[PDB]
This record gives sequence, C-alpha cells and structure tokens, in this order.
Amino acid sequence: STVIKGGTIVTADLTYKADVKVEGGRIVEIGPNLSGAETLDATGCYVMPGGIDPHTHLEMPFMGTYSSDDFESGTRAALAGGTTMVVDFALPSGQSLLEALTMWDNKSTRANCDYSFHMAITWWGEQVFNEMETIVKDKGINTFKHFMAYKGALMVDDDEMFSSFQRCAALGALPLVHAENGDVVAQLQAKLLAEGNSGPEAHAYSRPAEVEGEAANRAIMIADMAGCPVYIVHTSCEQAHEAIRRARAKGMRVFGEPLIQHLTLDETEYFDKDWDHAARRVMSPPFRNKLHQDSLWAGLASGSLQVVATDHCAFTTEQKRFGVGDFTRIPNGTGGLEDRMPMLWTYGVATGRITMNEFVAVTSTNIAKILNIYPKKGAILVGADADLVVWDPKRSKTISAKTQQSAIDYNVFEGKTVTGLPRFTLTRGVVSIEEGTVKTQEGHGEFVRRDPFPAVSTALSTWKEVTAPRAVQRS
Amino acid sequence: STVIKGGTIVTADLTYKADVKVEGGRIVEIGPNLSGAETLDATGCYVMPGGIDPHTHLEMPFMGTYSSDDFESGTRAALAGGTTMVVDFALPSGQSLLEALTMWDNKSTRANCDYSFHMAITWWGEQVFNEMETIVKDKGINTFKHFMAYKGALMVDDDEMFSSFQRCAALGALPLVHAENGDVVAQLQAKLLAEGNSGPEAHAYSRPAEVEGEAANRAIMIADMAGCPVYIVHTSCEQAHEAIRRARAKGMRVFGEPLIQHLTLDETEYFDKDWDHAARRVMSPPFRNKLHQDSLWAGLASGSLQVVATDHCAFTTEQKRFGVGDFTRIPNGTGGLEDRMPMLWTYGVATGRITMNEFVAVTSTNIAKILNIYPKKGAILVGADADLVVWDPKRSKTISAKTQQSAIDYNVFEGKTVTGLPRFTLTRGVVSIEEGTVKTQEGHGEFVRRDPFPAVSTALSTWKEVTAPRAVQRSGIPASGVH
Amino acid sequence: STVIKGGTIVTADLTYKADVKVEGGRIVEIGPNLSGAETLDATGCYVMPGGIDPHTHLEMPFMGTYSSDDFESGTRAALAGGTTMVVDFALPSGQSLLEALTMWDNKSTRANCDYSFHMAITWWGEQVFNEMETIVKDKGINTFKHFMAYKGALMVDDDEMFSSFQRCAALGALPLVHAENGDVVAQLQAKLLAEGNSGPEAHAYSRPAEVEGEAANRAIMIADMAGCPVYIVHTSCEQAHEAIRRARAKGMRVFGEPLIQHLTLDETEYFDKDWDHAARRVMSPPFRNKLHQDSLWAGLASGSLQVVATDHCAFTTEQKRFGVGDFTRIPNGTGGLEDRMPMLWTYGVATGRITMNEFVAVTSTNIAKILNIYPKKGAILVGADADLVVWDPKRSKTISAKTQQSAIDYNVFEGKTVTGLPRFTLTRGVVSIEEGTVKTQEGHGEFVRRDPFPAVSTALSTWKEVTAPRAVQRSGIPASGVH
Amino acid sequence: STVIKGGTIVTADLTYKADVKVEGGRIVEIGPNLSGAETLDATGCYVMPGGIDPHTHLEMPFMGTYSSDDFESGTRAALAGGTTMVVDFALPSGQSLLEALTMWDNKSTRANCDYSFHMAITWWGEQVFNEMETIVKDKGINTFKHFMAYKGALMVDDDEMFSSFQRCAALGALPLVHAENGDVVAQLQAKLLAEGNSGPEAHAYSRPAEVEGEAANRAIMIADMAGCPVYIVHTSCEQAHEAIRRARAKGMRVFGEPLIQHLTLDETEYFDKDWDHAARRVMSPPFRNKLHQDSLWAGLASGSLQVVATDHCAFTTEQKRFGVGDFTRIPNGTGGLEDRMPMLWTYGVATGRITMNEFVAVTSTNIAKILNIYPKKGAILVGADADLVVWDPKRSKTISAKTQQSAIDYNVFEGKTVTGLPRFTLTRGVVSIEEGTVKTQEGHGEFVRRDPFPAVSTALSTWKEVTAPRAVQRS
Ligand SMILES: [Zn+2]
Ligand SMILES: [Zn+2]
Ligand SMILES: [Zn+2]
Ligand SMILES: [Zn+2]
Ligand SMILES: [Zn+2]
Ligand SMILES: [Zn+2]
Ligand SMILES: [Zn+2]
Ligand SMILES: [Zn+2]
Repeated sequence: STVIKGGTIVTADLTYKADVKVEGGRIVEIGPNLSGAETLDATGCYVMPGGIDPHTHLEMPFMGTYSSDDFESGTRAALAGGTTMVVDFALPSGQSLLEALTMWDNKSTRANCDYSFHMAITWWGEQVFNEMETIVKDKGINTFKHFMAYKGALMVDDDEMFSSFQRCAALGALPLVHAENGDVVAQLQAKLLAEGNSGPEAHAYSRPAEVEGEAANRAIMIADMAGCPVYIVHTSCEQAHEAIRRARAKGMRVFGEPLIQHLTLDETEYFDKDWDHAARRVMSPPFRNKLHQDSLWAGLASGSLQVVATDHCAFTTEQKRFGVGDFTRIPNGTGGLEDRMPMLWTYGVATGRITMNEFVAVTSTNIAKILNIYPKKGAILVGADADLVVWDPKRSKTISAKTQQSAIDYNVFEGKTVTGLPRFTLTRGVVSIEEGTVKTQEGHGEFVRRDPFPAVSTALSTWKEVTAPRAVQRS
Repeated sequence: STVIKGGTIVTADLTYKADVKVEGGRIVEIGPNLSGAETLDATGCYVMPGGIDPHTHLEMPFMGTYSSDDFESGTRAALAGGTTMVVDFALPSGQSLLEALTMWDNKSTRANCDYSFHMAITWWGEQVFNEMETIVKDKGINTFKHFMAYKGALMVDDDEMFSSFQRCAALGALPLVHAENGDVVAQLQAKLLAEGNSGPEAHAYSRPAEVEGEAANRAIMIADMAGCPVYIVHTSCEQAHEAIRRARAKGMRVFGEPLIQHLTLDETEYFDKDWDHAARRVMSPPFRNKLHQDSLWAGLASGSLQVVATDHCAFTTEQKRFGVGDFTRIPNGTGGLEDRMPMLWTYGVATGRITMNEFVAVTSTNIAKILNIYPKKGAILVGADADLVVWDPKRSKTISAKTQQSAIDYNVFEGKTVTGLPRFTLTRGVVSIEEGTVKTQEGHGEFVRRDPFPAVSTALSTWKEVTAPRAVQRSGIPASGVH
Repeated sequence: STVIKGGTIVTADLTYKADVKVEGGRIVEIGPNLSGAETLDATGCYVMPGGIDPHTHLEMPFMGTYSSDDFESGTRAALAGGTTMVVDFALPSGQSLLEALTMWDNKSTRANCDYSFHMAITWWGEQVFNEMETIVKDKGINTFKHFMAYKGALMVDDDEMFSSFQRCAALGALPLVHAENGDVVAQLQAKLLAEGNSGPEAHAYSRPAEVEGEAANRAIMIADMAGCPVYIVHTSCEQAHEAIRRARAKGMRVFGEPLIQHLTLDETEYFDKDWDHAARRVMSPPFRNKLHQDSLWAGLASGSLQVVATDHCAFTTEQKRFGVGDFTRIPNGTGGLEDRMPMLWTYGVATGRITMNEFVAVTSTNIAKILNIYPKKGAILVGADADLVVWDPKRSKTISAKTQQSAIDYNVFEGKTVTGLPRFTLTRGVVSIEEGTVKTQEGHGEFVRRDPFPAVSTALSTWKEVTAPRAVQRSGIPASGVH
Repeated sequence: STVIKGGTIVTADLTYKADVKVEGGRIVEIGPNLSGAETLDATGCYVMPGGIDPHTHLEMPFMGTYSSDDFESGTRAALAGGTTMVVDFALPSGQSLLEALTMWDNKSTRANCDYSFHMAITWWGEQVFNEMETIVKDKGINTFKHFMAYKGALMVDDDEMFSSFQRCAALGALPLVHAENGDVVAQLQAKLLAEGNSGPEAHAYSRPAEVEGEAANRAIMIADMAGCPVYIVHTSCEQAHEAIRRARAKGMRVFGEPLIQHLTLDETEYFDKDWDHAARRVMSPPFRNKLHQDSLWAGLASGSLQVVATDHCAFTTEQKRFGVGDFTRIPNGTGGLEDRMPMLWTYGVATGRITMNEFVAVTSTNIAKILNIYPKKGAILVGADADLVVWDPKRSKTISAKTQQSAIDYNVFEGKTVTGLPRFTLTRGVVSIEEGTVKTQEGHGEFVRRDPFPAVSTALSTWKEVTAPRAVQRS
C-alpha cells in the first residue's frame, strides 16, 4: 500500500493530524502511525481531497473553431494544480443529445484523471424532451446546461427554458445556466461595431454587469416555478450575486459558481495598450470592475456561492487574433485549470478570507455533493476514491506561461506569485505529480456516472406539494 | 369669473389658505378676499388640483369583448371622485400606430373631462419604428406601452422591447410596461386547466407575485441599457417594488404606479364561495396577499412609488361569466375611477399614512410632471387649467354599486366607508359635480397634447454620454486570418 | 459492545445505510453486518448524532424566583426528545466569574447527559478582564454571554461590550449576545404600565421586533471592530435575521440561533382571553407575528441561521402569576427541550423545508463546530462519543403537558402533533430512553471541556492583520503648540 | 424695483423662462417682459432660490479652541457661493439652552445674510426637558441636535436620546443626529495612539464607516419608537445610507444630509506625504473610500437623501498643527460654504447626475420644507423673500485658497475646476455679489424664526395613534 505520512488532513468537515493509507485506488485506512511499503512525505503539508473543477471546455467546438487544450492537456494541467476531476460540457448542434454524448466519449480517450459531462440543451423540442430521460437514467448524467446568451447559436428562450426546467424537475436533474440577457448583448454588440468601437475592450462594453444580474434573476424565477434547484455558472458580479442571495433568503435552492479569474483578475486588463494582452483575456462573462471581487469572496465565506471553477477554454494568441477589427470574432475563453487551487489558496486561505475547510468545500466537496457523487469524490473518508492532493503551504512560484502545462502560449495569471502548491497529486491512488515532476498516465481517467434526485431536489419537490394552491370548493 | 372662496389650498408643493379665481378655463388669480360674478363655497374644504388617472381602458377591445365603461361613463365616474383627467391606452392590431390613434380619437368624442393617450407597441418592425417618430413629434403622445404578458395577444419579447426602448430614448419618450413573465404565465395557465383547477382563484395561482418581480427587474435592465427612464404600471407586490427600489438606489430613473385596488383590497376576494364574487375581481396582476399592501403604501410615503392609478377596465358580471369553467376566459380587469381619490384620502390621509401634499403628488402632480404636462395639469398656479376639486373632508358615504357612476353592475369597493368627498369638481372651470349632483357635459373634454424630453430624460442622456465607454487607442494591431 | 442494527445513518455530511458499533462510550466501528453482545433494532429508523441544545437556563435565579426545570429534569426532558447535550449559562452576581462557575458545577451534579457552560459577563472591570483568561485557558469554557437588555439586572453597555469582545478576540473565545435595546425596552415598559396597559400582551408591546433588529446590528458592528465572530442567540424576527444576512454578505463571521418556539409559535398566544394562557408564553424576545417564521426557516435552509435551540427557562403557571397586574413581573421564559427535535422534524423535515442532513446540521453538528467540540460531539464517526438518537419516522404523539418530562404544569406546544420520535436515545452509549420508557441515570452526565481558537477565529484574526490600516511615513512633521 | 431679466427660472417644482421683480426684499412679480428701474442681466443664466446650508459651525468653541470663520466671514463665503442662508448649531456646555441661545444671538451681529440656529442637546435632565418647550414655543427654534460620539464632551446615550426624542415628538420638533458610535470610537482612538499609529490618517482609521452605519440605524430605531421623524446629519457612507433607505422602505420618516466633501473628495487625501495636506482634511465623519460617493449621489437622484450641506467648520493650518503627534488633537472640520453650490452644479448638474430641479431641491427647497420655513425661504414664488442666485452656467474658475472668501489659508477643494458660478447673489433683494465683486453688508442678516409641527410630524403622530397596540379585554 501507499501511505501519505506525517500530514494534517483537511476536509470540508474537519481538520486533524493523521496518515492516509491508499490501496486499489481507494482510501483504506486513516489514523496515526500508519506504515506502508511506499511512503509519501506529507510532513509540514495539508492532505485534502483532489480539486473538482466542474466547468471545462476541452477540445470544444466554439465560435467557428476548437479550443487549444484537449482532454489530455486539460487533465494534465488540472493535476499539476491539485485538481483530480473535471466536468466538461457536451455540446450538441438540432443534433441529438445522444450523438453529442458519443462524440464527447470519443474526445475523452486520453484523460489523465477522471471526468464527467454536463449535457447542453442548445435547442428545444420533443426529441430533446425524450432524450433527457435517457441521459439521466441510462447515461449517468444528471445536469443540463442552458444558455441565455449566444443568440442564433446556443441560446434558448423563457418558454423553452421553463419546459426544460420542468423536465429536469421530473427527472431529478439539475439545470445549469449561463446567465446573460442574449437579446440585449446581441444588440449592444451590433451597436458598438456600427460605432467603430470594435477593439477587445468593447467585448466588456457589450455585456455590462446588469445584463448578467438580470438573466440570473430570471433563471432563478423559472426554476422556482418549475420546482427544481438551479446552478448559476460563472457568477462574476455583485448583480448576479445579489439575485442569488435574495433567492436564497427566500429559501430558494440556488447555487452559484465564481470563477478564479473573477475572484482575482479585473477589467483593467482590457485597457492595456498591447492588443494581444487585452484580447487574450476576452471571455464571457468578461473580467469585471475590481470592486465586484469583494462580493464574490464574501459569498464563498458565507455560503451564498459554493463552488470555485475556471470555465477552462484555452485559445492560442493566433486564435485570439481571429478577432482583430471585430471583438465578436475573438474566441471567448481563458484557461485556469492549473492555477485555480494555487490562486485560491494564496489569495483566499493564506489571507484568512476563507478557512482551510471552506477551501476544500469550494474546491471539491460542495460540487461533489451538488452533482450527487459524494463521498466517492470530494472526500477523505475510508472507501472514497484516493483522489488526493498533498499541499505544501511553503512551495512557491511565480505563475508563468514558460512553465505551465497548458498547450497555449500565454497565461492570464502571468506574474502572480503563489505560495502553496501540490507536493503530490494522486488520481485514484496513481501519483501523477511530484513537485515539478509531471508523470501523468494518458487514458487513466474514467467517466464518473452520476445518479439523479439528491436530497435537496427530493425535499424541494415535497415542499412544493405541501404548498400547492388548491381549488375553492363551490356549489 | 368664478371664485372658489374660503378654502385651504393644498398642492404637492404647499398648503395655505387662499381663494382661487377662475376665468376662461384657467386659474387667473390666487389670494385672499377675491370676488367674482359666481362664487363656490369652499369653507371647511381643501382645494386641490383635479386628480389625473393615467391608467384607463375605456371601451377597450379585450378578451373576446369590450370593457363596459366608455369615454363618457369613465370620465363621468372620474369627475364624481375628484379626477379631472384620464390617460387611456390606444391599442393597435400588425395595424398602424396611426390607424389606432384615429380609432381612439373617434372613441373619445363624448369625454366629460380632458384626456390623453399612451400608444401601445404590440408588435415590432420598420413601420412601427418610423411611426413612433410621427406619434411623438406630430401627434402629442410621449409614452409607449409594452406588454410582457398576454402571450399570443399583446405580448412583445426582449428583443422587440430593447429596440423600442432605444427608439424611446432617441425620441425623448417614456416606455410604460405591464411587467409579468408572459411565457411562464401561459404555461402555468395551461397546467392549471389540465389539472382541473379552472376557477377564478386559479387566475391568481397562474401568475404569482414572483413572475411580476422578475419582469419588472427585466424591463428596468432593458431601459438602463437603452438610456431612457421606464414606468412600471400597476406595481402590485413587494417583489416588483423591491426591483424598483434596488434600481433607484443605483440612481436609475424608474417610476412605479400602485393601483388603489392593490393598496386596499386583497386575494381573499378570490376565495369567496360565490363564483361571481370571486370572478368580478379577476384582473392582471391579480389582487395579492394583503401582506404586500404595506410595502406599496411605504413606497408612496418615501417616493419609490409616485403615482396612484386604477387600470379602469370594467366588465359586467355577465361578461365575467364568459369564463365559467375556464378562468383564462374571464375578461381581466376591475374599475376604480370614481373611488381612487376617496379611498386614498380615507385610508391614506385620514390615517396619517401620507400627508395632504403627498396625496396631491400621487393623485395628480407627479404623473403631470412624468408626462411633461405640468403646470398646465396637476397644479394650482396662475395660468394652470382650472381642473380642480373642492374636497369636503366631512362629506361621507358607503361605496356601493347602487349609487356609482360606472356603467357596470358591481363595485370592487362595495361596502367601504369613505369620509372626504368632492363638494365641487371643475374641469377647465366647468362645475361638473356639485355635492352628488352630476352635471357633466358630453364632449367638453379635449385631447391634451404632450411634448417629449422632460428634464429627467435629458439629464439621463447626458449622464450616459459622460460615462460612455471609450475605445483604447493602440498601434501595430496584429495580423489576423485563419492559419 | 452494543450494535445499532439495520438503520440508515444520517449526519450533516451524508446519508447511508450502516450499523454502528459502540464500546466504552464511543463509536468504534461503522459498517454493514456488524455484531455485538447487545443489539438495538434500528430497522426503518434514522440513526443521527444526539441533539445539542446550547441554550438552557436550568435552575436559574431570575426575576425574583428560579426556573423550575433543573439539571436533572432538563437533561431528562432533553434525552426524551433526542437531545444528548445541553449548554447552560453560568450567571454571576460584581461576583467573580470563578465563584459563578463553582456554583454552576454544584448545580449540575445530577445531570442525565453531558453538559457544558457559557460564562455571562454581567458587569465589567479589571477582575472580569483577568478572570476571562482563567475561564478560557483553565476552565474549558470558550464562550461569553452578554445581555443588551434586562436593564438594572444583567445588562452591559457598548463600552463594556466592546472591551469584552476585544478580550474574547485575544483569548480565541466567542461572544454570545441577547440582542434587544435595553434602554428603549425599560422606557416602553414604564410607559405601558403608566397607561394601564399591564397585561401579558403588553410584554410583547414593550419590545417590538425593531428593538431586536437594532441591537443585533449593533453587536455585529462591535464584534467586527473587535475582530471576533459573534453569535446572536434567539434570533426571532426578520429585522434580526436581515442584520445577520447583511453582515454575512459583507463576509462577517456572524452566527444566528432561531428558537423552535419562534419557528412554530406566534404572538396570537398573547391575545388569548385566558390570562394564564397568555402569561405562560411570556419570554424575551416574545413570540412574534407569524409572518416572521418564514424568514427564520429560510435562514436554516440557506445557512444564514445555523443553530436551532430552545432557551429552556421553565416556570409554573403559579410562578407566571407573580406578574398578575404587572407584566414586568411575569418571569420571562418558556420550555422546549423535549420538543425541539420532534417539532423540527415534523414541521421541517417531513414538509421538505430542510433535508435530513440539514436537520442534523442545525440540531447538533453546527453548534458542535461553533463551540469547537466536533467531532467529539455532533458526529457519527469512529472515535466520536456515542451520543446518538435512533429516530423512528413513524412513531407519533400529540404533545401534551399530561405526558411531558418537564417539571412544569403546561407545555407551549400543547396539542401539536408530531410524527417522528426517538426509539432509543443514547448518551455516551448508555440507553436512557427506549420508546417512551424513561431510564435516565442521574449524575451520568459530565462537563464537556472546550478549547479556544476554532478555525473561523484564527482565519478572521489573519484577515484583520492583512487588512490592518498602516501609518504613512512622513518627514519634516511641522511645529505644533498653541500660538 | 429691481428686475432680474431674460433668465430661466429653476425651482424644485418647475423650470420656465420669466423675469423676476423684487421690491421691499420680496418677490413681487414673475412673468415675461417685466420692467424695473434697476435691471440685473440674467440672459443665458438660471435664476434659482438662494442656497440654504443648514450645517455650519461659525465661531464655534470646539476641541479646546474656536473655528476661524465667524458669522461675518462664513455668511460672506456663503453668498459668494450662491448660498443666502445658514443654520448654525447653538452649543451649550450643564449650561442652560437659553444661555447658549443668548451667546449665539451675540455671535451673529455681523451676519451678511439671514441665519437660524439648531439647539444642541449636549446633556440630559429636568432643566433640558423644561427648556426645550421654551426654545420651541418662544424662541423660534424647532430642531435639536444630538451627538452619539464625542464621548466625555457632547455625547448622549440611548436612554437620554429616547427621552429627548419623545420630548421632540410632543413639541413638534425634529431631532438631528451626529451618528457615530462614540464608545467604539473612543476605544479605537486610544488603541491606535497606544500602538503609535498617531498621524492624521489614523483619525480615519479610528472611526471606520461601519461605526457611522450602526449609529444611524440605532438613531432611526429610537425616533421610530418615539414617533418623531429624524434627520441624519453628514451621511458619508453606504452603510449610513443603507440604514436610511431600509427605514424609508418601511415608511419611516428619516432624512439624510450628504456633505459636498463626501460627494466629491475621498480618504486618499489622508495618505498624502505632506503632513499639513492630510491634517487639513481631518473632520468627522472623515473623508471615505471613493467607492462610497456613488451611493450618496444615487440618494440625491432618488430622494432617499434630501439635503446637501457643508458642516462648515474652518481651522487655520496653525490650528490643525495642534494635533502634531496625536490625531485626536487635530481640530475636526473643513470649510465648504462658498464651494458647495459650485461643486454640486459642475459635478452633479453638468454631468446629468441630477436635474436642475433636483439641484434646487437639495440645495434650498428640501431643507426649507424640513425646517418648516417654506415658502418664505427656498422658493421662487410671489411673496417669498428675494433670496436669489443668478447662476451663469458658463462662468468658470479653478477653486483656490488664493481667491476664496474664507479667512483660513487653504481650501480642501484647491485645484478643482468649476463651470457655473453666481453672476449675482441677492439676500432679501440686496445684491451682495456681482461676479467677482463682493459687496456684502455686515449686519444685514436677520434671525429666521421657525414654527413646530410641519405636516410630516402631524401625519406621523396620527399614524402612530391608528396603530397603537391595545390591551386585551379579559374577565
Ligand atoms: Zn458560459
Ligand atoms: Zn463555460
Ligand atoms: Zn396591465
Ligand atoms: Zn392596464
Ligand atoms: Zn436571552
Ligand atoms: Zn436565554
Ligand atoms: Zn457632526
Ligand atoms: Zn457638524
């Protein structure tokens, strides 16, 4: 067996000094003074569940093109950053959900760590309604992604979204929402181009924070009417956060996911004099005024935002240059898989903004519970997968594209110092990273099947029935 | 001339004892000890600007039939309750805005008091875009109404609304919005019918307060992006009020209009064992849980809601009964023209919930300023129209359909006691009501023309320009193309 | 050993079917198909950590008399309702904190389950400052209670509270607060008595919800300035909840504790025509308008309120009658120990308002973590104390004073039906309740020692240091003096 | 007579082109095409009610010393800035309110424009309770100022404040409150000095925004329980604003007064390397983080803050230097009388943040209505005092201590450009300023008497009676 020895265990539940013994890809024992044939030195370190990043777009077809990190490079980057599972979005074209799922299975051959998919609902009709049942009950996928923006490509309207959320409620599945008002965005994009305001910074101008706050509020109302929880992906601003807080104060089951980029980077990047510098940071929602960061961090501390992710969608500088002269043609996305946990630890844990237990909650455990795969993932418990990071709080670096795992040529965290990095990362007990030594195993990662109807969905359905309005009896 | 003698003047601006002299339809002199050829005794009374109710649907085609108060009976009802101007909604239809305007001119020939129109944008296209300019610049109408619900009948979507609001901004016009999410409401109606939940109470169940709060918050965002103020008609619940408060706290120019029905009546009317009683109150937004009333009153007192109206859209019981077995066929709407000012005075002024100056502000002056027609309307000032109510704070009645001016057979304020009623109501100096004697003059009312660009619109356009995001000047922009 | 067999384990962390093996007062093994010398049948049952109720006043000197549930009857009542630990408030007095502690040790010798204390800071000075260190470091108590009301009896002011909270921050201890404005309450009590408004309902009138919201918001500001978390006991209204939500939205470490009474009972009890019935419910904060309940439930579901408690402070009817003619002399307090978990399960879990995991979190695990005693308490984990309830979701009763464990003559939950009750309650592995058979062991309970500096306190101190405002380095600082 | 000719009248009520005729210190006629023996050219100008600044401390004894602008220099500065009335705080020592009022009458001999007083309640007891009746009914003063801070000097506690607010309710008077928690401030001051953090910037550190937000909320609750409106002086931060907004959303009668300094200046002044620069800006509440300004401006636009003032309390650099080595010894206060309307116009009206009508509302009319002296003051109506400013929207300057009316040697608005300045200022028809020509008349200003029970106070008392809880009738 392998024993991670001499460290302090940190989970979302508690912190305690103990050794961890791993065999057959599982945690088999946790206690003091354990001995195994192989020992990993965790003295001076924190031993935590491997990160789960539920928001990736590896080898994604988007905006005329394909992201430049694929399943192999994305999962390798994830492991180098202490992350041991990714959840990627399966993205249909009036194409079948089932056809899209087959294509995503094909893309994921070469995965270095385990992985699952969300299924995107990119249009609406009888076929989609029928196939959702198959995806949930037969394919081990209990989340459906909806886009309120990307008019003419991926967007659904209120009527379609309501139908889809009702279906998710019936199936015990969870709708995820990209919340921006697509009609307002499409018009503002056209207005800015018409005015000649066509540079990378005009991407930010085309979709101000109010557009995201409105769309989040609207998705929350539709999910409340449908009787399902709802998850707001990449919550970037106070307006979206306020909508979630206000819904949760009414007892609504609404989850929120700030990206590491939105916690630690800001819109002044778009004002840089160097065109490439500004275009490289174009993503949706855009980096925001720095004033919004404090709201997102408070949400992580108080439990109104539960999950930190990256929306990892990486494009080379050459790809970003597709948008010279027209910001709507710059492929949207920045990468972050490898930098998520290191940034969150240095700027969140070392500063006291979040405890170490909260750091585990928002980097693995909460999402594992939300996707109904805890304690297989997101746990340090006997019987859990041995997806583990041994975190050395003193191991430091300056983040640089010169030393990253990502296949692209820049890094939006370039020049940020982090102190606290993986000493080891294990994926089902396979030591894949030892300090700067990368020893990942292509094809090791396996698809993680998920069941519908977590406790939160079952309770909400019961409460809706208790409170359902009744006909008045008359003569 | 005619002198209104011995009263206390109350406006939104101040309260003072003075006589008011009226000549040629206008206030010509205000001061002590005035005399004229005719005298109206205002001793013990408050002399206020005539009410302006900007939310009426007189002889309106709707839900298979027409509302049963027309311009004559609605303006007569208004005058009897101290209201001297109505603003009605011209409704097209893919029919020209100009053809709808002509139709509404034709409808309004027997009006007893003055009147104007809002133009509804019930569909979107190049013709509508163009005709909006003519409506604003040539036809004296500076407001455009948008319905976010009534799917398949009057509803517009986000894309249409955003186009329309940007055109409002360009023209210096003000968008009005019926804020409920029409797509959710249509699906909830169909679901309730399929379950057999088909009675009048299911109307309320089909459109809960959350769907109004969402739509109000959405219309506000779209107006903020277009750079125009926006006006949320019939704000009925705390969720819609919260959206307005949150937007105004950000400095957004958002107006809200609680109906007198939503201040003083509640959803328990729908739970009555009598089908007719419940159906008579069916309107959209529906009467709400009584808990919401305090929020709306607090908005009047604090300035986050500025206008009290009635959405006067009256149907007889037999018209309501079109919806026996199917609440989606009950014509939606209630009447309140004659009862607005009496209810607000008894339940708001006499209770101390609002001052007399606030009462004037939310029953005439604020809407006059919002519609850019102050001080011609909503004022007691020299040069203002002599639209006046002489209000006797001791004159009392129990409201009843047996005595009402409205042409329909019931009154949603049945049995409410009011103390404080018109002694005289004057429309451009014509005494049309004298203590319960109705002496209205058909066709006396005239269309009130309105100009665009009130101060609020001009200031908001300047602030948008000051804060407009600018391009960054760069050199050596890289090569592009697909390699 | 003893094996709890065939049940479903439910903790705040997860839900799973397994047996639980207990040895020497501790959980020694969790897994399938365990066997031991003794078996408890948990088939069809949920096996959860025993409740922890951190808010009791057992044999407490108060308002001219003493509460009538003592350590024995209160811990017996707790065990009967699935609760296996109480935390009581040691109350000095200018009497030493150490003398009060000895007094409370003496009071607790017959406890049936384990117990700990909070220390109340009822006055301020050098001796208190010093003794706080000894309480934290030597006596195993890491919480200090402060009363913002009970003027002339227990109340401290802003200056005392700020000194005390800074000392809490230094010692890694957590301040608890009874948040009502005592100065306003004292003047309103005197005013109501002077007007002849002297009945039990006037207790509620003397301390309306606004006075709780204000005091909660104030204690939060003082804790934020001292750099320690703060815990708001018996959060009863939306105004106190709003203050907590607003503070947590800023990232402040603020905890809130709704009582089961305030989740499920309301001020209409005070309007009962029977004087005894109304007086029995007199407590501070009083039962509130029922509208406030939804806010508190929503706090449990969303995490802005983390702990359900009872503030168990029981008086007989004849003790309540000390206040006939003068509600300020009705001893304040109600009991709920035995009814907390049964009420919360029927009205929260069975209705879907909270999940079973949330139910565990707000009845044991959150407070265990807040008091820094998890996982010894509030856990089902190997090595944890065997404080367990085996809960039969089908076992039902109507709550009644005729069958209760509490020593007093009535029950504020009289007539409430509950479905879901303990089959077994174990305290450190001792089966003390078996289906309505009470078999408690006096003196079995022991004091639970607690350490300072939970993770939340340490992280908050670090954040305060990272953000501490720094002097600006200047040269040639000017001449001063009076010229 | 004198006719202000060719201008556009702007009041809080409306905007219209008309001439204004003045005779006997009053407006006697308003209309087109007026003629008088004397004409003031208002072509291209806006004709508005003279500003009323209800927050001044002229010749004030405070913190061991006396402010360096007295009634003559303060009222001269006010007129140069378009302001035609000041309301100063009469400040007793267990000294009688009536003795304090006599002293303030004596200080105000040399006033160039009209003036009134608020009476400060600086301690509590039977004498104070008795004298409040005399002040209201016999002395023409309907406001009482309370301090929640200045522990050991001016501070009252909750019990005293509640007693005083009940008395104000009975007398139809309005309590004003300096809202900071004095106990927390006094301790933080001592803690910072003990640490050696004793420079001017530590004044700001000693009283963070949360301390003001708490105190404002607490004053609002006490006034609600007492059944009187309440006015929160110098609302400087979002926390205080939020407390007012939340109270007003419940229907409470709460007024708020942002200073021009808090709308347009910020705490980075305290970080300046020059000791004098930083100390000169020390006042209470301190200049705040610039992020708070947007909240205050929104309040002016939406009606949740009603009155703009200056808290004019001017000290020479020599006086500010009293506090070298101990920030608690720096006299608190900055001046602003002359710069209030010019700053508010350039940064508020010219930017579109407020309309011209709102500018009149928050610079004269609202406070005139709040103090129950409208339309004598704050109006352009026939019969109103001819307190008028003819405002030239094109007349511009850079604000400088070299050209100011204030007797001190610096100006916290130094270097700010303003475009829009008085062409004329009239005080009861006396032209006291013509462009840069100052021609003020010492002793012209007269005390303005005010009556109790404005409409808002009467209505609130009625509503409290309607809602008063009743005894239950029992057998
Ligand atoms: Zn997205
Ligand atoms: Zn994405
Ligand atoms: Zn409508
Ligand atoms: Zn309508
Ligand atoms: Zn208490
Ligand atoms: Zn207690
Ligand atoms: Zn002050
Ligand atoms: Zn002051």
